[PDB]
Amino acid sequence: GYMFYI
Amino acid sequence: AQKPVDNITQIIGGTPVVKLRNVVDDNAADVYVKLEYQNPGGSVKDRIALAMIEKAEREGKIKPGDTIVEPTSGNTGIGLAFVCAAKGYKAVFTMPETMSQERRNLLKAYGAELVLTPGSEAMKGAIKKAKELKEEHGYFEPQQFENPANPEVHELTTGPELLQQFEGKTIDAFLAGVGTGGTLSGVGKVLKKEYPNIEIVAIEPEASPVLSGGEPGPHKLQGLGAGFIPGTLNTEIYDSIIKVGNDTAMEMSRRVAKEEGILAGISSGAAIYAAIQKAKELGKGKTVVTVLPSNGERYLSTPLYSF
Repeated sequence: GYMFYI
Repeated sequence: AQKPVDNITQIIGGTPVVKLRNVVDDNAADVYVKLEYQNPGGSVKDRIALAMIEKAEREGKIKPGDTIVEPTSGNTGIGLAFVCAAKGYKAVFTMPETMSQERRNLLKAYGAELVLTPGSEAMKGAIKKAKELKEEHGYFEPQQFENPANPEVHELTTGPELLQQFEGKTIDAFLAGVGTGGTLSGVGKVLKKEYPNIEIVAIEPEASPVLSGGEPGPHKLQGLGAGFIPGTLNTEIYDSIIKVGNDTAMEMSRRVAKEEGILAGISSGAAIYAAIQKAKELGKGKTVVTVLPSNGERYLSTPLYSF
C-alpha cells in the first residue's frame, strides 16, 4: 500500500 | 534570449539560480536555489526523460513511433509524456486509479495512454503492471530508478551548469532531496571533483527515513521517499542526511512563496529548510546550494497551498 509520487 | 530551436526539448536545461534573501539571515551562509521548474515541462524530470529516451534511441533500443512504459504517479510521468510528444514516441503510464482528473488531463494532453491499477495496491501494483506490459508487448521501460542515464545526465548538464554559475565562488555544501537520487548523485560527483572539501547532503522524509536505515512509512513529501534505496542513488556520494517533516516542509514552501516570491513544491520546501539548517551551521560568507525540483502551481489541490 506504499505510495510515492516520483 | 536563446536563438530559435527546432524542438522544445532543446530548451531543457540551463536553469537559473536565485539567492534567498528573507527566509535566511546574514548570520548564516548564503543559500542559493536552482530553479529546475524552469525546464519547459515544469520539473527536473524533463532532464531524465530526455536523457533516457535519447540514450535508448542512440543504442537502437527504440526508434521514433515506438511505445515506452513507466510506472509513475509523479513528475517523471509528466516529463516522459512531454518528451514523448516532442520526440514522436508513444507513452504508456501505469498508476493507481487514485490519480486526479486534472493530472489525467495533463498526461492525456500530451497524448499519453494511462493504465490504471488498483488504488489499494498503490505503487507496487503499478510497478507490477508496467513489468507485465513490458514482457507481454515489448514496450521499452526507461526504469528511472535503475537507468544510469538518470545520474549521468546530471553529471553532464545540471552539475556543470552549477560549476559555470558558481565560477569565482566555491560551494561549501550541496543538498538535494532524494527521489531517484539521480540529481544528488550526478551533481554531487561533479561538484566533489571541482570542490573536494564540499559537503554533500541527502534530504529524505522524516516519516520514511530509508536512507537513514529506518523503515518506509507514509509521508507527504511529493517527489521524495521512494521507500527503497534506488540503484540510481550513489550511497557513497553524501556525507550526511537531513530528515524533514511534512509540516516543516510545507511551512517553508509557504514562507518562500510569500517572502521570496519563489512558488515551489513541498520537496523544494524540504530542500530549503535543510539548506537553511546547514547554512546556520556553516555561518556567514559560506555558500550553500540546493535544487527546487518543481513549481507550487502543480500542487494547488494538495494541502500545501490550502489556507
